[PDB]
Amino acid sequence: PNFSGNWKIIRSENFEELLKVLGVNVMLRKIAVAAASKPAVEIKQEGDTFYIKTSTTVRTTEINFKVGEEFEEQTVDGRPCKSLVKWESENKMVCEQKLLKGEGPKTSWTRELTNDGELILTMTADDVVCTKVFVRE
Ligand SMILES: CC1=C(/C=C/C(C)=C/C=C/C(C)=C/C=O)C(C)(C)CCC1
Ligand code: NA
Ligand code: NA
Ligand code: NA
Repeated sequence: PNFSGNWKIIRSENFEELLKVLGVNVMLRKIAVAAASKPAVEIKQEGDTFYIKTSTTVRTTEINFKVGEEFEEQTVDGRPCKSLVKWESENKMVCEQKLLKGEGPKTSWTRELTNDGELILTMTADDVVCTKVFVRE
């Protein structure tokens, strides 16, 4: 597959519930959920090397990783973590995350290119799964 491109959101589910289980107060959540409903995503992939930029009106993240190599990033709520991405299947990556400090919900994410040309991002905290679906811009 090639994830490379600019991606636009077409569906979001369960992002408020995800932030809820992470313990974000309703007021800050409200700012976040609205902004996260319109994220713009740029991916540059060369083989196992990835750059992913996710931009919203309230927060932008930029990560560089290589599939199979540990790296440091932040959880969806900004907590520093170490992460490892692997290919779960041909067009699907899964990232497992461990907090650098302290105790917290177990978090992960997955990104998959689907047969129809879309991209599915999932983000999980404990049991709660957020799904966001994108199409190329
Ligand atoms: C403003 C703000 C937040 C916003 C988070 C957002 C907007 C996350 C968007 C995530 C997306 C689009 C992920 C795609 O991979 C936090 C950190 C929850 C709480 C602190 C204040
Ligand atoms: Na990430
Ligand atoms: Na994020
Ligand atoms: Na999944």
